[PDB]
Amino acid sequence: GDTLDVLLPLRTTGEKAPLFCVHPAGGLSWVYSGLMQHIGADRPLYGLQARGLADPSATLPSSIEEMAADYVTQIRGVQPSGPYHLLGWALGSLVIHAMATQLRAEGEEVGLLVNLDQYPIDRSRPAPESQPDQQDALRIMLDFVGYDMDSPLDYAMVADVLRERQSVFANLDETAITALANVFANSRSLFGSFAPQPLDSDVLVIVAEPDETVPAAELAARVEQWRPFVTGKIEYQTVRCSHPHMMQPEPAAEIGRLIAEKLG
Amino acid sequence: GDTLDVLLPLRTTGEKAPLFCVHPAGGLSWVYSGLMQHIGADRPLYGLQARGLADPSATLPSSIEEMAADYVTQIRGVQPSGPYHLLGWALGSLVIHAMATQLRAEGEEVGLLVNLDQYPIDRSRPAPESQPDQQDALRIMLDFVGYDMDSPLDYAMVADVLRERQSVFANLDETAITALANVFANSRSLFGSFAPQPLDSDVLVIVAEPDETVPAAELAARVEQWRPFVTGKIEYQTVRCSHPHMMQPEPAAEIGRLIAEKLG
Repeated sequence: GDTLDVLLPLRTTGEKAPLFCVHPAGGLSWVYSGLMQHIGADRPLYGLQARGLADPSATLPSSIEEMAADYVTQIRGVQPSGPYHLLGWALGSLVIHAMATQLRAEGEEVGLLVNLDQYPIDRSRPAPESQPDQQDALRIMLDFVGYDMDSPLDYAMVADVLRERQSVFANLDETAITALANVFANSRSLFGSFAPQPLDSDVLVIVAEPDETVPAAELAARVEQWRPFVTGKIEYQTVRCSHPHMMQPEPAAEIGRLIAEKLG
Repeated sequence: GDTLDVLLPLRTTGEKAPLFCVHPAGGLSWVYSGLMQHIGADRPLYGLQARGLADPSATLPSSIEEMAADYVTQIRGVQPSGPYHLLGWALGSLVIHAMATQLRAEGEEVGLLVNLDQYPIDRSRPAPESQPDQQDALRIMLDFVGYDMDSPLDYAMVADVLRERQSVFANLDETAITALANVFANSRSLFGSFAPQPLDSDVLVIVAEPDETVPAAELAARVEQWRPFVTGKIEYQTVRCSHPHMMQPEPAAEIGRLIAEKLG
């Protein structure tokens, strides 16, 4: 069916402008469903999913800018105008920045911008800390169908669990599994080539920080790493979880209610 | 077992200096077995394989410079002196370049440098054609056990063929198969951060060119792309195959005999 489409219709019904959510390195946006309960029931909600999944013969984007332009066209087949509201997670945030750059430069209004715990890259000697991690990409997948993390992940395992827990992932075959790994390999080469342009909007970073003994200033200083690319306001909010666990029910509820608060 | 260890003993017997072959992006060096028939039977042959295979708990190298230092120590525990003979294929070639500068700067003698169809990277907009391709990494594996290609590849298939055709790949589990995809993901983020230093040694490039209507000057011009990193001589030789097919019997015979000829 339409499991692996580039445009993922989580909820088309709705009066108010839609919120577009772009995938992490992994490339699937089904994980963003966890916001639906907490963002306005009058809000459409669209996932954006990597090329190379629905079609493994497809030439993957070779730049985040190319990827972003792909996704702007999709969200604009949904939304012709209005304030486009963007959410990303890890590489997604790198994508919505380019998109909002692209929209702003072409006269479109960019509204809400929500970045999920992703910070700028030294393309000099790229940090593994801030570069996409396969096990996290797996942990994000497992969380989507609520696997109990208290039991070194592998694709075959994540698959059967997904294949079983949600039967629109049944018929996700050994082809797709490799296209998942192929798409994720591309994410990392998209890190450390991408140089965000300055963005004249306000943005909202969700800081994933499970250590409550971490001083608040480091949370502001971490988020302020975006200052060469934002001349608007840089607002930030912390969920109490590690990077791959942000769509778990607690952070997803904190995140989703925070998205609604502003979109209202 | 010893299947996925960093130092792969393809042949330990031999009084003459050993040849060290570093893996492609895929990370496995078993494919270099196909030279054994054509390099002198008095020549040790060692494979160098990626960390994170034998142990998927390992922290991968974050730079080719670091990976190269890992492998230099490995090849130095085999040969402590003499002229160090390096072969690489795609990403491996980038790695033997780094090792060679690392040896040269510490007074070691570098001898034979054989680079298999890999050319330097624009780190600003890295070309996907000179970046490692997942399907190519799988075709390299299929070839190792001589799969007849006249039939969009997936990991689970490549593994079963390896599992059957060669029983030292039995017990190659779903963990390792993911560890392969994880190792290959690291390969591409290792491209485009690697800035080779100048190398005062002679290098020999094998140009993969399956199109014979291709003029000869363009093959010298292609190889000369290494000129900012080789102040010593740049010799080249063309096998009539594409990039992932370079260890098939025909090209492996040409390549192995060309290695012997020089080492004699």
